[PDB]
Amino acid sequence: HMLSDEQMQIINSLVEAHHKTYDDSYSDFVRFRPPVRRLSMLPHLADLVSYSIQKVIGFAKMIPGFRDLTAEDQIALLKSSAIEIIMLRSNQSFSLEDMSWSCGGPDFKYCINDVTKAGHTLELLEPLVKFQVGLKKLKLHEEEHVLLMAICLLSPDRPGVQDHVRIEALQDRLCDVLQAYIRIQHPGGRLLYAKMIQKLADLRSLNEEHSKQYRSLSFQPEHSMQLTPLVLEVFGSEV
Amino acid sequence: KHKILHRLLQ
Ligand SMILES: C=C1/C(=C\C=C2/CCC[C@]3(C)[C@@H]([C@H](C)CC#C[Si](C)(C)C(C)(C)C)CC[C@@H]23)C[C@@H](O)C[C@@H]1O
Repeated sequence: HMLSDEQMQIINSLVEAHHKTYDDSYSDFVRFRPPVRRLSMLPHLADLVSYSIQKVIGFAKMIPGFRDLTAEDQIALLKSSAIEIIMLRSNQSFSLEDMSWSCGGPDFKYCINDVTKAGHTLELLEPLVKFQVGLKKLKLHEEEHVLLMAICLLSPDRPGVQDHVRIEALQDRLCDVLQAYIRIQHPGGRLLYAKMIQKLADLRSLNEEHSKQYRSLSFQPEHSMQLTPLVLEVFGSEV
Repeated sequence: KHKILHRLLQ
């Protein structure tokens, strides 16, 4: 009926890790190659994604126990979850009012059309936007948002993980935190765990489609040359 | 391999 000391500690360091890697001022965005509105927006969104990958790596290194996995597992976890964690963390700038991601100025407001001009087809965008709204409607507590990103990152069922048992144990402890938090701390949350765990299933499908689209870009050098080294390493198929 | 990721992972 009450979170343990060990639970509240996990939550505190998860929240702090997030606050240290997500800057609500978005002032770093002015350093990206500017947005243009052929593929006008691929330079700017490639930089947005590359920069966000670095933040996600930074968050991951502060998840309890992630750092004590092998470097091989850390990479395996990161290479397969980065795009999902980006999709999750982006919900913090998504607006149901605008149906867009609003990051400061009108120059870093990303419409659906902005993302088609970076290569995406509506068969990736339609479920991406649908996913942001259902997640936004979930009205998650900050504690929950961060738990969910950490649970997503610590999935043992990803291509290439080795110490499967250890990652599952980490992820199990985080789920128990999440369930306890929702029960104790979230009025009317009796249905919320299930909804959140469904959002993880949605992220897998988004991952699948998105990784197909990545493949078609990366096979055209005139577009892959517009990506960043971090992006190509992380979304690339090297093992 | 994963030169940047290793570095970033410290
Ligand atoms: C990134 C974040 C933010 C917004 C996220 C957005 C809006 C722009 C388009 C993005 C990036 C999608 C797009 C489909 C991702 C992709 C791809 Si891709 C491998 C085919 C390519 C184009 C080469 C990068 C996925 C998430 C989308 C802002 C802030 O909330 C921080 C957060 O971190």
